[PDB]
Amino acid sequence: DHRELIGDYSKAFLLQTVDGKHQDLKYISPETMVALLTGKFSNIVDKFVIVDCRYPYEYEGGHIKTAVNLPLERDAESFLLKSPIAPCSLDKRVILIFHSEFSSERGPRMCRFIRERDRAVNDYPSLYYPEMYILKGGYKEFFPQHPNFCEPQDYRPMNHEAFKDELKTFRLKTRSWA
Ligand SMILES: N#Cc1ccc(O)cc1F
Repeated sequence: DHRELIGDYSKAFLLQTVDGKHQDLKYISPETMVALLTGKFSNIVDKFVIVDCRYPYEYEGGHIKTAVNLPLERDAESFLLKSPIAPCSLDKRVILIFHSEFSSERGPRMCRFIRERDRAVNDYPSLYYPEMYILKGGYKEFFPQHPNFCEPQDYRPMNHEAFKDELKTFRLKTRSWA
């Protein structure tokens, strides 16, 4: 493999990656996301979690099948790290995939946060989630490519004109803002 090792330096990244703006994070294409969902890697990948970092109204308007909605850092931390999601075989992998609407801000932010927390609760260099990816282009790019991998088959942007109140309501539940 022509890249660096995963975060606990145990092995190479399994998935092919594409360029993304956060140069130190690994991005995957919609096609690769589908390869996971269709079990192309089932001999090796025991579990993968799709972490939809968008707000609940966005998720409710259409999300990737099997995805979990964890927009608040405190909830992502509880869900992922209170009782870590472990493979059922020592030989097999657990992978996290983070995304948001464009995977420009919210997805990458959550990915970095989880790494920070994972490091904090382990003896270096061990990690619960050494292998994490960002879905390039987020839900906005995924839905038009693979609508039957989504439910409902629709797309509700964060800035949807009918959801301005819902955006504000959610923001007021966050731990920090500028
Ligand atoms: N932060 C962070 C972080 C998350 C995943 C990764 O592969 C590398 C990183 F620096």
